[PDB]
Amino acid sequence: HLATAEWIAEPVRQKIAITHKNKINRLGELILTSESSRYQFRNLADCLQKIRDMITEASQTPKEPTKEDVKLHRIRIENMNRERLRQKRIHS
Amino acid sequence: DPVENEAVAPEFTNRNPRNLELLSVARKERGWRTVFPSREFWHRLRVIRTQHHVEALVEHQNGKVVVSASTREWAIKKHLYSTRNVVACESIGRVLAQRCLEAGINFMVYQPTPWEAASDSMKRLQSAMTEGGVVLREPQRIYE
Amino acid sequence: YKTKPTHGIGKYKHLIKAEEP
Amino acid sequence: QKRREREQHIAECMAKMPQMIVNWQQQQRENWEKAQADKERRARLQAEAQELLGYQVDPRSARFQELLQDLEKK
Amino acid sequence: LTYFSARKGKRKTVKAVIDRFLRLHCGLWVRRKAGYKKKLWKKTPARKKRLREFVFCNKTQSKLLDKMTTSFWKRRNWYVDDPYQKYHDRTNLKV
Amino acid sequence: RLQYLIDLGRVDPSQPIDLTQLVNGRGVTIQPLKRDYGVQLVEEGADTF
Amino acid sequence: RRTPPLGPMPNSDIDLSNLERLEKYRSFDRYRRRAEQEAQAPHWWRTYREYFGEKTDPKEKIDIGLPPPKVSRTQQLLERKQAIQELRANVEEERAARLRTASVPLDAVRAEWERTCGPYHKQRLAEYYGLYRDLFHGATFVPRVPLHVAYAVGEDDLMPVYCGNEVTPTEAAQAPEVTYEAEEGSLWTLLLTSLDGHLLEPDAEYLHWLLTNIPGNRVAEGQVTCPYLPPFPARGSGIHRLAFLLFKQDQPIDFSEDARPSPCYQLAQRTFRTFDFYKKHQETMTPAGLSFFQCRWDDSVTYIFHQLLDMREPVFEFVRPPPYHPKQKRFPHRQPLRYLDRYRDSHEPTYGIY
Amino acid sequence: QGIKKMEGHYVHAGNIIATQRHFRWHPGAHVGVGKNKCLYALEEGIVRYTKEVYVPHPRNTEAVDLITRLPKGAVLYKTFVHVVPAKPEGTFKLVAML
Amino acid sequence: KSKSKNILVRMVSEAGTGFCFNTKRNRLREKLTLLHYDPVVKQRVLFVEKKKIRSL
RNA sequence: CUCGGAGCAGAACCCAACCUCCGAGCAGUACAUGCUAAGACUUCACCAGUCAAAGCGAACUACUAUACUCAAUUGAUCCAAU
RNA sequence: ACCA
Repeated sequence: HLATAEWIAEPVRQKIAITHKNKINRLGELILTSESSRYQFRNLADCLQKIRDMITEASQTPKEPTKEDVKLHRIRIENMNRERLRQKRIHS
Repeated sequence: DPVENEAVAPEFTNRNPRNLELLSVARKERGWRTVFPSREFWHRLRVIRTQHHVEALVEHQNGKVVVSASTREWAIKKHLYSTRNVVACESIGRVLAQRCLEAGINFMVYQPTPWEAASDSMKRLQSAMTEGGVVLREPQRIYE
Repeated sequence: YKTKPTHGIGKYKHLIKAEEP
Repeated sequence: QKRREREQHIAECMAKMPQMIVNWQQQQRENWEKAQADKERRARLQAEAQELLGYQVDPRSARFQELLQDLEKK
Repeated sequence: LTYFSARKGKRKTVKAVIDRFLRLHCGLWVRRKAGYKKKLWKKTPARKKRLREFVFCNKTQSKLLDKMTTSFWKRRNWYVDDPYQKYHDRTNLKV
Repeated sequence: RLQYLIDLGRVDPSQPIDLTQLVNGRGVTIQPLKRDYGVQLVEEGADTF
Repeated sequence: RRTPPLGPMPNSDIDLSNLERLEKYRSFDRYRRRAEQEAQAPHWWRTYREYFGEKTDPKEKIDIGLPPPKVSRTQQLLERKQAIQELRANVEEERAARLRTASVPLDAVRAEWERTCGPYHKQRLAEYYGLYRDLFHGATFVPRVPLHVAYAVGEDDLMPVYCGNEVTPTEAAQAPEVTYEAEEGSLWTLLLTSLDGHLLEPDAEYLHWLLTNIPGNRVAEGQVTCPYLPPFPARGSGIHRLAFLLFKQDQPIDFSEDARPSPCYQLAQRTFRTFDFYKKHQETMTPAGLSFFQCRWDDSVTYIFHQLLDMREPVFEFVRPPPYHPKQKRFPHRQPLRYLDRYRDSHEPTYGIY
Repeated sequence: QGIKKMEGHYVHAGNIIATQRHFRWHPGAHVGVGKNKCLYALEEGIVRYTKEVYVPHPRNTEAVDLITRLPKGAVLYKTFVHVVPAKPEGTFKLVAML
Repeated sequence: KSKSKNILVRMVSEAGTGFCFNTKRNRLREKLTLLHYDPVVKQRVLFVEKKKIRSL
């Protein structure tokens, strides 16, 4: 449960809840899964390393401009042309 | 006590004819590399220029016209001195670009001939499409 | 294919004028 | 040490490359301009012939090229 | 081939084969391609890449290379960090 | 294989286990003349050990 | 052996006796235009169209819409010609067009377009998006009543719905502002259906909104047969069509047996079939208006699933077929060493009996 | 050289459909051409051969010079080979209920 | 054999990576300087001709 | 005496002759003619030869491009030079 | 210079 978690700094718990919304279930649990090994040791080690990474990433707060992915370009254009059809109120 | 609202089929059927295309995962018709024009697109801009009129179309590779703008429309003709000069080509561009955004079409290919590509009338029609938001290159298909 | 009713559909050299120096 | 020594050499040589490239392109562009100039230079000499073809076509061009060089050297 | 040595009465290995081919424990033999270091300046990158592959031999060659080598060369080895270790056993192979 | 040897009583975990105990329990066969340098403990079976 | 052609062969109508006399396609564009006309004709040989073109039904698509308006072409053509003469009479317009500095007012073009070609452009666009295919099983209608729908975003902005543009579920959190031109005393019905959002049945829809017996254009006064529920496109399930349908009523109709409770948060009750709904009420109802947008998942859809619908948020993935490999051979002759990796299941070293 | 996959045959992506020295068969839908004029399948599915109108690329000078000299009304045809894709690109499957 | 127009020459990276590649040039032409992709530094850099490998 | 094209050998492929003909033992453009990898072709074996999606890097807005034009334009292993 |  990310909220109840106390070993994670409160600010980080807030930031994580945002950048990993899609890993939080209805009850508020952060769920991590690894299936890249036939050994449970090495799958759990990957699960814990993800938790250990989410925290490090949140606390760093990198502001570096990352290279734009291909799938993002399509959204940016699609997003740009949706605020172009946005009208205004007749009587402001 | 099964919740009825959570009765979800294992596979989702999306019948939107644009879903796979809007996801960039649909097949474009590759091939036809000894003939002109290519079919490797989802939508294309086709400009038909006649002796008296200018018509620009956006059609799917399947041949269905999605949106269209011609000087034969009274809505456009009533504001044009001439329906066959550069201004009409530039006007058809500005009109169709708006009808494209209102139809969700943001990307298409334009397949001009070498002379058509260099003409000022077409050079003005494309910049009217660019200014209107429509991008005249399509995103690449995602295979993986 | 020669045995097919569509044989020769790609014939075109008869439509051009013979220009053979 | 060997590793460091090589990495330093590459970073060293790679610090000069941006200037090396533009300098090289400038010399490519300069030579390219002389290719067109040479083409125009040759074309003029033939036009002076005024289609006076025949046997005295090969030596005619050579002597005029040398004559222009003499003025250029001076 | 030497089917019976004069000293030991044993069959001998043809050492030409050992210097050119790799035997995987499953019975496959791996070779380099002939001419992969010859006249690279006249070969296309597609051809050059084909020439750099490690490839398998056919059954006839495998049977031949098995006969030219003794049993020592077919034993399972457990070399540390063998680059080919995972290629020694077959997976999901039917008939 | 190590777990199996212990479960069948062929290797005694109450005492130190080295090469002599694995050979004597017939758990591994070592061939120094074939350039064996000993046993490598490999992970297969780690979940149930 | 020869088989005679099954019909006219190409280029047979060309008289090659007088070859030098015949005119030629001196141009590329001239040839191309004739070629594309030829590609469109029906042929007795096998064509790309046979194998790739959609197989439309032979019977014509039944029209179920309002009758076309009555217009006098004579009076229109006269007035239409008069107007152009006045434009061309002006010397300033000729100069801007000659100097390539003229422009058209897009607002006026749009305004007039709504009343002339709009309806027929909206029909082809709704046909490309497959709405008549799904909503009415192929029956078509021209939306001759311009329908304006806008979702209020913030306080000063509106988000129109048009025909196919994308509106987010957040923008469409709350019911849209709807307006249209209707005479006093007329009765209308407005529904919003998600064509693609259904989570259980592939052939069914969700009824997001239903307003019946609206008096004229006074939408607020219409009976709230089904309350408004924002679009909930599931995550990773792609883009969904959301279609507004404006129906013209011949008389006041009683929809008491099809009304949903307020609030309606049961997906089993919102299951809807527009073709079944209309077929039942076709005798006193006619499609008149059509607008629709596309909607994909956003964060606000989680709130709908968790709070309003009281369920878990379903997540989907686009799964591709597994790659093809030929049957593994005992001796893969000349294949590269990595041929074995194509038939391996695990990357971690195995050890067999040891 | 010649056809490797006749009408109706099932191909996997990459399958060489036909080899040729000159263009007897032209690439159609989902059929790529290699630099030796090799026709190969770009998708998985069924091989079709059809007769289509031939429109060259305007930059192909020799072919364009041909069509410009054709009598008005004369249309060139070539034999094309296609692959009708057998499977969809993918499916949407339920991966979670969170 | 006697006839010879082109020669094979080695082009060494000016990036100091030690990367080399071979190209043909006209024998009478001047020594080649080229902009070529160097995999070690993973970018296009200058290469200078150093040695004639052989005559073609 | 090796390699390509045409006929013989008319239409999937293959097909001999101290058979009939004509050619090749290169030039030219590049300098990503970089890497990598599904699936395939194949000169009746083998060796050798061939084509290629996707991917990574690049390039990039109107025939070109992750596989230049071109028909052949060619030589295994050992060994030698580095 | 010219081993294979």
